[PDB]
Amino acid sequence: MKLIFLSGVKRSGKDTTADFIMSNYSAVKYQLAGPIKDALAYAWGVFAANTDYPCLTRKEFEGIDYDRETNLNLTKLEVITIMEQAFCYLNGKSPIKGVFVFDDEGKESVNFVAFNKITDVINNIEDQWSVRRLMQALGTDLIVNNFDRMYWVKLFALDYLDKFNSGYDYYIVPDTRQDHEMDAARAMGATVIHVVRPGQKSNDTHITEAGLPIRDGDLVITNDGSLEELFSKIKNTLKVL
Amino acid sequence: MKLIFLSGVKRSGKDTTADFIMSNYSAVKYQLAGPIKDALAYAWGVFAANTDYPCLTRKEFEGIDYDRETNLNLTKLEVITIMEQAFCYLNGKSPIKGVFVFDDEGKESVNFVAFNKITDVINNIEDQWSVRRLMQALGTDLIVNNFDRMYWVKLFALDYLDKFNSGYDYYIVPDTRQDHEMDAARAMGATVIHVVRPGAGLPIRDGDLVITNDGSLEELFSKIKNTLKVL
Ligand SMILES: Nc1nc2c(ncn2[C@H]2C[C@H](O)[C@@H](COP(=O)(O)O)O2)c(=O)[nH]1
Ligand SMILES: Nc1nc2c(ncn2[C@H]2C[C@H](O)[C@@H](COP(=O)(O)O)O2)c(=O)[nH]1
Ligand SMILES: Nc1ncnc2c1ncn2[C@@H]1O[C@H](COP(=O)(O)O)[C@@H](O)[C@H]1O
Ligand SMILES: [Mg+2]
Ligand SMILES: [Mg+2]
Repeated sequence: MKLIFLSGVKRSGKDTTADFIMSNYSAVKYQLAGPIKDALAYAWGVFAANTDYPCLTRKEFEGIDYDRETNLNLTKLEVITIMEQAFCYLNGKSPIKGVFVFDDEGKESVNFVAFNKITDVINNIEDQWSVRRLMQALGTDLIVNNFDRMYWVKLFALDYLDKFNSGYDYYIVPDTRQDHEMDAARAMGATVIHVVRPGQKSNDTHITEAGLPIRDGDLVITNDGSLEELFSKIKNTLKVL
Repeated sequence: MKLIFLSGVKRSGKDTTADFIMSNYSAVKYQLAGPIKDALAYAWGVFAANTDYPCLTRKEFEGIDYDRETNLNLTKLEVITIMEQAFCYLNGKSPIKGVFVFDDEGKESVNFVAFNKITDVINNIEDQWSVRRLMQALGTDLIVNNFDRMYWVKLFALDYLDKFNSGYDYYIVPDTRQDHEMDAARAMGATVIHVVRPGAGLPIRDGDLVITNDGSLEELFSKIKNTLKVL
């Protein structure tokens, strides 16, 4: 099995490569942001539970025919509430450094110190709450920035370890957005492929919306033409490996 | 941080190699069996409390001025409760596939299938229960063979990633004893270094480094220094 980490800003063609590979080769995919979406979909269902709030499922968090920028009109309090349930869920996948979960009959809650950082981080955010802003808050503003910088790479490793000895030719991680995550991928022998559109950028100011450095060893597919030309560049990059 | 997995049989000089590196370089060390002894020591205190049993600290589980070959005279029934407690300890580190721990008023317990699975496994162990056997029972008869082949490597993966930005030059895992675990180690980018004596061990695959311990300690030291130079 070969471990491939793709890198590319929004609309660079990185997403097309990902899809080209998944359908023309024996490949298994792992999204670093997978568990983030899972944790939110579970937290939502718990929040919106017996409310009149829109029912948002995993498919909506996946953005499948749902716009994730759609303002959800949430208050910082609701959001804190959601973030706390998301944590309870995740703590169950893999322990988050400094978080404990307590139970009061189906009512899970995080320890005060962790509840306090969530509170503090959220109160400082003045953006509007979209499915997209909640993903960035959970993943980056909270977890990476304040609890465990390597948490999403860690859940990745647990998946990889269950899968490396299977019959797939490739194992693809398409959504890495932080440099330190690329660093771990590289330490682990991953082949990093950057899909680049000559002089281009993604409209998001999040650091999860910016472009990662090409370090040596990194391969690069320059998407400066037709789609057929992208497909050839991809077939030829992979044949190299 | 260079990830190194050491391989070698008893007396090959593999342990001497782990020591010399720990002593001479910026390195951190991780034992795949660490958690096994931590959970047994945890599950022990809990059990040997109730009873009129000896006191086994984490320092004896380590074999620190204690013989782990020693028979503790345990019933298959006490071994099973011990094991169920160790599973409760472990599950808090990383979920063991198909295990759920429920609190029973200051009594965590494992779901019934996991519980029964432990019962059947412990029930066919016709050996006498020493510390050394509790470790294999826990580590291999139970977890590796019946719950998750890769569970001890998973725990390593979590600690390794944690120490990732720590400024250590090497991360050494010296106690792998199973080949499937070395495969996992190679899938994570580890360099495998075997320490062999001239004239039944883990296989030497292509890409693995081999240090032949054929001379003096100091010749062994020199081979190590030059091997680390090349990674
Ligand atoms: N890969 C990754 N995504 C993150 C991280 N922290 C937060 N995210 C969020 C921000 C993105 O807009 C979102 C990606 O969702 P998606 O578009 O479905 O792949 O995940 C992180 O550490 N890594
Ligand atoms: N590396 C490794 N060690 C294991 C595994 N299962 C059990 N062990 C234990 C049994 C040995 O007695 C022990 C070594 O402990 P020690 O003597 O404290 O260094 O490793 C396993 O899957 N991998
Ligand atoms: N190449 C060597 N030359 C001389 N003594 C050695 C050599 N390698 C190992 N030793 C001895 O072998 C012992 C056992 O090896 P080990 O437990 O595998 O580390 C050590 O404690 C050393 O004193
Ligand atoms: Mg909950
Ligand atoms: Mg317990």
